[PDB]
Amino acid sequence: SIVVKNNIHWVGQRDWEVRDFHGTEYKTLRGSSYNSYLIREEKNVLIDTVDHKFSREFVQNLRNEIDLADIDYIVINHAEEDHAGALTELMAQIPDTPIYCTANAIDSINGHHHHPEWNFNVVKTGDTLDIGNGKQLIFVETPMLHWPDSMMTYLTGDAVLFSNDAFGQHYCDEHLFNDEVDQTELFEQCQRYYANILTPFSRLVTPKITEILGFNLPVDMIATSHGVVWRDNPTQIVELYLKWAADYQEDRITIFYDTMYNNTRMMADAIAQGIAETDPRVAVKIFNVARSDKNEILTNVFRSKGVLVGTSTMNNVMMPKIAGLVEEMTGLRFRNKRASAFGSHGWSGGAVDRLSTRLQDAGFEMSLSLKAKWRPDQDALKLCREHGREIARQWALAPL
Amino acid sequence: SIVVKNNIHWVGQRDWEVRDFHGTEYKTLRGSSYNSYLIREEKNVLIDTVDHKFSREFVQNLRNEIDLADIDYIVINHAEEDHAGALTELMAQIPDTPIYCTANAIDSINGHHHHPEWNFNVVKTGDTLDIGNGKQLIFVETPMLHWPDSMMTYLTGDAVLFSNDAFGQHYCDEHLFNDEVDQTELFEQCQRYYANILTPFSRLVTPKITEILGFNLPVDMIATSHGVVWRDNPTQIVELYLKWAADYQEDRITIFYDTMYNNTRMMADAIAQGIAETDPRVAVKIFNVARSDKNEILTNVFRSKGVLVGTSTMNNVMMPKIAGLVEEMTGLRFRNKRASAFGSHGWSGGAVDRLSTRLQDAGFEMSLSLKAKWRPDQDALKLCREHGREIARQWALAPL
Amino acid sequence: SIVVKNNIHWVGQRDWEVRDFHGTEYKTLRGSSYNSYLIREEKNVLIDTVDHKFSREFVQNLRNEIDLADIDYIVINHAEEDHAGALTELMAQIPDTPIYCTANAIDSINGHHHHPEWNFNVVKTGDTLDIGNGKQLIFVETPMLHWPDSMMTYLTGDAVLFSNDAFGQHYCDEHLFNDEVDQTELFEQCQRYYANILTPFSRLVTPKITEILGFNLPVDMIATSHGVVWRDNPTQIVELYLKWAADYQEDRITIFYDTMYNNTRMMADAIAQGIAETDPRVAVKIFNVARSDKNEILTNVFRSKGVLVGTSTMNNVMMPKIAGLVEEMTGLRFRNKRASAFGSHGWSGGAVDRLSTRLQDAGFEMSLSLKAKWRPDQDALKLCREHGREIARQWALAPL
Amino acid sequence: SIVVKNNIHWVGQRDWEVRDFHGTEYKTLRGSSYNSYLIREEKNVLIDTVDHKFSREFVQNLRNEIDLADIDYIVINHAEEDHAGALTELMAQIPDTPIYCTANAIDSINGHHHHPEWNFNVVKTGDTLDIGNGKQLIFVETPMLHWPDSMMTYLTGDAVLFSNDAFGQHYCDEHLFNDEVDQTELFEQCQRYYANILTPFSRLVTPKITEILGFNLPVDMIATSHGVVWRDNPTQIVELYLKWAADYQEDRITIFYDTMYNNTRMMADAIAQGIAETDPRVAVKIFNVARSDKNEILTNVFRSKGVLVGTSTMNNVMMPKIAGLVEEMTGLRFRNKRASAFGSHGWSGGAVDRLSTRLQDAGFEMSLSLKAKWRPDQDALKLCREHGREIARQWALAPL
Ligand SMILES: Cc1cc2nc3c(=O)[nH]c(=O)nc-3n(C[C@H](O)[C@H](O)[C@H](O)COP(=O)(O)O)c2cc1C
Ligand SMILES: Cc1cc2nc3c(=O)[nH]c(=O)nc-3n(C[C@H](O)[C@H](O)[C@H](O)COP(=O)(O)O)c2cc1C
Ligand SMILES: Cc1cc2nc3c(=O)[nH]c(=O)nc-3n(C[C@H](O)[C@H](O)[C@H](O)COP(=O)(O)O)c2cc1C
Ligand SMILES: Cc1cc2nc3c(=O)[nH]c(=O)nc-3n(C[C@H](O)[C@H](O)[C@H](O)COP(=O)(O)O)c2cc1C
Ligand SMILES: [Fe+3]
Ligand SMILES: [Fe+3]
Ligand SMILES: [Fe+3]
Ligand SMILES: [Fe+3]
Ligand SMILES: [Fe+3]
Ligand SMILES: [Fe+3]
Ligand SMILES: [Fe+3]
Ligand SMILES: [Fe+3]
Repeated sequence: SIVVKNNIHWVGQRDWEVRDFHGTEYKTLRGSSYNSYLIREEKNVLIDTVDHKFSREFVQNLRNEIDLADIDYIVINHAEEDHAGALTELMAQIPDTPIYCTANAIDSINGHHHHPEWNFNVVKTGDTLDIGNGKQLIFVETPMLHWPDSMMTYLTGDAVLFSNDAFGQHYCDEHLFNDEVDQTELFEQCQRYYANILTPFSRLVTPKITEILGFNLPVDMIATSHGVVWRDNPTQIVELYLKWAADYQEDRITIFYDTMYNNTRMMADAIAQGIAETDPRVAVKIFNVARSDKNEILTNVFRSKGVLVGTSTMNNVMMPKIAGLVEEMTGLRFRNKRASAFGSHGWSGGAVDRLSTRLQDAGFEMSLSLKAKWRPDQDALKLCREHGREIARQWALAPL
Repeated sequence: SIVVKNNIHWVGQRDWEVRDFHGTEYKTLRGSSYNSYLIREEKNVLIDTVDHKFSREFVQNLRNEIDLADIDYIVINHAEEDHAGALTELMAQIPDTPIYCTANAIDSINGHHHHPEWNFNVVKTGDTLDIGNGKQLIFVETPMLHWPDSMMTYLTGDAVLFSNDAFGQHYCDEHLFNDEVDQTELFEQCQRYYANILTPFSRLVTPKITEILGFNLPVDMIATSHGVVWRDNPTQIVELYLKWAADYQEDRITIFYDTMYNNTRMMADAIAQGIAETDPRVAVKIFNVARSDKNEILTNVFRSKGVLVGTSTMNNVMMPKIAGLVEEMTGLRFRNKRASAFGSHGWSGGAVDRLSTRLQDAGFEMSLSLKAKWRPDQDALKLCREHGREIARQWALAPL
Repeated sequence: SIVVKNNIHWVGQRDWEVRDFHGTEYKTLRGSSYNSYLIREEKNVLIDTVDHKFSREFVQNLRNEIDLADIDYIVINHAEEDHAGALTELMAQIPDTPIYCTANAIDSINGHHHHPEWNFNVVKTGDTLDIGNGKQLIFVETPMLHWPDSMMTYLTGDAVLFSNDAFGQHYCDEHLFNDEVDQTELFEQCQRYYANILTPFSRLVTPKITEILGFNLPVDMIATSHGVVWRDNPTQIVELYLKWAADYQEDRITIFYDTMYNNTRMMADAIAQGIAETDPRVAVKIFNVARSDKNEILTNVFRSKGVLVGTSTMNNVMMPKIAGLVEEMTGLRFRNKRASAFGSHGWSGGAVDRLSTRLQDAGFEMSLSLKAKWRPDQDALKLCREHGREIARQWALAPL
Repeated sequence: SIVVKNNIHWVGQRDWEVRDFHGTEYKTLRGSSYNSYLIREEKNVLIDTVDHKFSREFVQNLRNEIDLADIDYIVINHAEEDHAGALTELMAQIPDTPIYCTANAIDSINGHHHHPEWNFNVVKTGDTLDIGNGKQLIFVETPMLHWPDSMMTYLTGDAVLFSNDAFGQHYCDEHLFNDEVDQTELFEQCQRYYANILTPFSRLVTPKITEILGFNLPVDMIATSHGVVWRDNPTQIVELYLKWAADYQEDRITIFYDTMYNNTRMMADAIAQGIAETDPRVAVKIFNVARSDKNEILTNVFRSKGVLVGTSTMNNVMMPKIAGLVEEMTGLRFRNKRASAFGSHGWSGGAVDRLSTRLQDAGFEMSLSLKAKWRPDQDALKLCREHGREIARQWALAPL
């Protein structure tokens, strides 16, 4: 275990190997960690657990730290499998140990473990749990951030906010604190996490943070459920979350597509050229969805003021990877972004119009589409390049 | 080169390595071949070329077989990149050599090569091209089988049908003829090809074959553009195409899904059990679309009387791989098949209803959906197992 | 659960999703199953368990079949994680239940579970365990087939041989018996399993089967730990094991390589041509190790009389995937096979000689190597094709 | 095209999609570019070409910039396929155009293209080529940096060094110059390139740079063949090459392994713990070679003072991915690094000793190995953790 602060002990688990989260929809290229915390005052409190894969390691490591019978309270901020996966194994040893959680957590815990006989304690915002030595736990409900059962736990005196998933990131390192790791890699994992997971709940982020700030609770450290502990200027991640929640966008355009004979690819490259020579302010990224990291594409979409999506017509519909990606974007609900569909066709086409409509369904403000037949020649590439010019002028943040 | 029959020489190319066709939407697990043919009578005729990757090998191998200036006619049955990719390199050496093709082929050839100065000869069904020694080529238009430019070329006397893509398969072998290869692997590649490529054009297959049969043309061999040459009972593949085109289905049910915590997986397995114990006649296959070969899933769908598709609710929509697969099935237009959507959810759900509707859009006759919350317990698995029973009884080909 | 025969119940688990075994060194393209059996006579005996992934399901399904306290004996034929993974979870409920296994199994069970306080019973070949109703279990030691702890359990009366890994295969199907599944797929998975796993233990196969046959024990069914139960002509898989163990080879040559600019690939294709035109009897397979299924290559190697391995020179050594594959072949110990190293180089080369030596280390009888500089021209390809001729004539099983 | 400086025009090609170089041994996660340059003074000089994939685009784009007959000289700094792939297509239009290159380049050009009838001009260090307007090209031989044919071309007046592969990186961006792109991403791609490609030629780097500096030639820009053009403080990449060539290492330890039951993984994690609590200065990275990016592991190895490699015993040999990686490291020739082999075994083992020996063959100074049986218990993990302590104390750059 690792000492977080005073009697707060990190009893979590590092995961150097993990590459797949949420099925295969989240790629953790830099591993992850599952942070659990054991507070040892007059009362002994365990906060969250770890992933199911390390259930047996978690209990044994917990035994080495403390006798399991001496654990007074268990706090579950969130009942996902990567935080409550090792709960059943633990409760098999100490079944009478009370669990403090939200009302919705009772539904989610019993939903997976099927053990309603456990001693649950419903907590709501403002409720306190005394642990002795002048210290107490304060619970703060955060529904749909990013689950209905989600909440945070604050420890007075030590001024530590156990925020669970919030302000966390999938980043595995031997060092525990934020000032001990690579800042660039840390920022990348943080933004990647928010973009792919927390984007559709952005409307709830700012009012919830504003509510918490009103409590006037001092914050020395922010101990999340994933990655580093924020101890050096810990509110820096809170400020990033405030920026990212306000329909975040940079002067940036992301282009992604799928192609069978690179005809649409040629269109994509030509569009990008037109943009660059019209608006030097705009940063442009190009991706082949069949050949690229999906989460990286989505992170760029999150950072972009607008996107262009390319697809060829395949059996009168669009290419499935493009279709799948558009479906996911519809769930993420990007805001204040604009889009334009493009692609090549053989005869009757139809996929480009089909794509433009589904992009509109995803919440994008649509501009005119760009269509081309077979392989674009020199004249056709001019029209594609011209299309990029028109997009740049329309989506300009400022004149010229 | 290899002797097909008499003065017919296979001057094509084997591809032991190829794994990706049509971007990444067709997996060739057993490689492929690109069959080109050189007929040497009084006239010298080249029929089709090969993939663009082997353009330089093709011309050189062609030089070793014959002086390029001695090539009298070039026949293009189909102007795709895996058949007309090496055309530009070839025509760069013999630009005055006439090209015989369909009217639509002029649009597709010029669409990729951008060389309209070539000497094109529009051919239609019934047209002949004499090559001497009492032999002639007969052209047969086959629009939308599977491209608008598609046609077949028949050689009299030798009774050889150059069918291009039709009756072909992606199967690489040192032996050229069908009776020289593994029959099981051959059948698998044939059915895989039809299911993933030719399914939406099934309505055009039977009338076109019936039209060709009316010509009363003897068939000794069928020389396709991919895989083996059919010489031993060559009409066996024609009969398979007739069977596969008639909205083909077996007493079979395919179940596929994507899952994040295996909750939907548990539902899938429970459904399958209910089916097996209700209708022993039904063959059941189960796939995880994130962990399986996509084309294999589609081949099973093609063979199935009905399917069940599973997805969890992710950001109020369905999982993208399921969405992508449903989009592709909408293009393939499966017929006389039935479907049922299922999956697990956390709170409000909605993905299952969303999936059922899109399956209906794909042409499936929909049965009732199956929904479950979180991880299915013993009682919940009973309902899933019961759902499989109801599906089996409804989709029964015969009573009991 | 499923009735195997009389009071024998299959209480195992199907795995439709599994694709990776032994890390990533075995690909199960058709899933797998983990077969556990519950015999209910006067005594109740459980034979083996399942993979750790389905541990909670295994125990729960076992409860639905019988009260856990009514389980009299537990038989562990083999203590691997895919057979003894759910042991700890089970023994946590019934710790006093005796375990019957080999002496080496005590080391392997305690090696993973760390529960030496369990009540182990060492069994040896010929030892019996009465279960009532005139029936008894007979244990047969099979060390290094394929583990030191490996054994088989025979049930008298019902004449059922519980062979564990032996005669098994990774094949998932809703039907349990061999006469109920696809015979071609069954054969493929059986041979694939033997080639990649049981090849180095081939010398031990024949004497052990001969020893078992000497017991004159009637065999009605063979219940393995993976895949189908052999009930219809169960000795068919025994004869296959006898054939495969005798340094199995067909008139077949497998060629595999890795390449950076397809120079070595061009050599590979030319070699294959030389073989085919010299010995038409020989079947030839070509693989790119970077683009193919590794286990399929090894299955072909197992079936081949000889192989040719290709590599280019990379930093004065060979390409890593070739190095890795040769290392694995060194462990598999193929017998009575011949080999030839080939490949392209830029200047000083050396990788081909390095490869030839390591192939000799793997047990292959080496023929002359083939070297070429850069991209092989027409003259160079003649030498490559000529090399295939020389190899074909040398490795001929019969003249011409 | 893009203006580099004055009459120097970038006529290269961006590659947003490329992910595989040298077969599959180099992963370009951020794409790449192929830089070609057209100098238009009194004479017109083309410097290098692009990859074969963009050959038709290269020639066409070149036509749009200038009439091909007006091209006076062609300079080939390096005849690899990603620099000379489009040479044949170009020379097919202007065969009489002279080619300036090293003596070894004649062998490498003719080795691939097979056109020795081309007009080659052998150049050596110090040789000049006048292009008018007071400007001239100066050639500098750089054999085995990183090919025998490799050289650089310097343009007087404009003070531009065409370094080809040297100082380049695989990084695709719409902006051409180094001060216009993300500095962190640029540094990562630069170091990644050197570590995986230029490491074994490090002994040649420093003397060659020293030789060039002796020429006292002003360097305003460095135009490479891959990635950005260095115009803003161009000597920053030169200093990095000087640092990286001097047997570069940081206070860092990289641990990588392959595992079948995570037994070796448990050992790896325990070792890392022992190191971290013994020497807090040391940075530790852990990788599973079957689940990680191979090039990233090698970049970490390059940056590390020492490594620990893990493998289990599989058929009396080591796991193939470990074998393959060690083979590649043997070619890369890392210097002044130390190593320790570890891993789990079932009975007789042997793979750990086998690995330790091959690590010694790769040039690592070996410390004692670490062996464990089956799954490491609490006592075994103590020894593993203790091993990390012993390694940390031994490999310390400074006391404590
Ligand atoms: C499998 C397949 C299906 C196709 N279906 C259609 C279609 O339904 N309508 C159409 O106009 N073109 C169709 N085409 C032609 C392509 O749209 C055309 O080749 C396009 O220009 C190539 O796009 P890409 O290279 O950018 O992927 C199809 C092509 C293929 C290979
Ligand atoms: C990223 C993510 C998004 C989710 N979105 C929703 C949602 O929008 N509505 C809902 O009811 N449940 C949602 N859930 C909960 C899952 O649907 C629930 O855990 C389900 O039972 C698990 O399905 P599976 O394990 O079969 O994939 C979400 C879960 C995750 C991980
Ligand atoms: C990264 C790299 C390293 C190389 N190292 C060597 C070498 O050490 N010795 C040599 O003779 N050639 C070397 N070469 C040249 C190749 O061996 C040569 O290009 C070969 O003909 C190509 O083989 P392939 O296309 O079959 O992969 C190297 C090439 C590359 C790209
Ligand atoms: C396919 C296979 C082959 C094995 N071969 C050997 C062997 O030759 N010698 C040995 O001592 N153990 C052998 N073992 C046992 C492993 O070394 C043992 O399970 C080890 O502790 C697991 O290592 P890992 O989980 O780190 O991969 C083998 C295991 C498997 C699955
Ligand atoms: Fe979560
Ligand atoms: Fe989480
Ligand atoms: Fe086609
Ligand atoms: Fe085709
Ligand atoms: Fe086993
Ligand atoms: Fe097994
Ligand atoms: Fe190079
Ligand atoms: Fe290069």
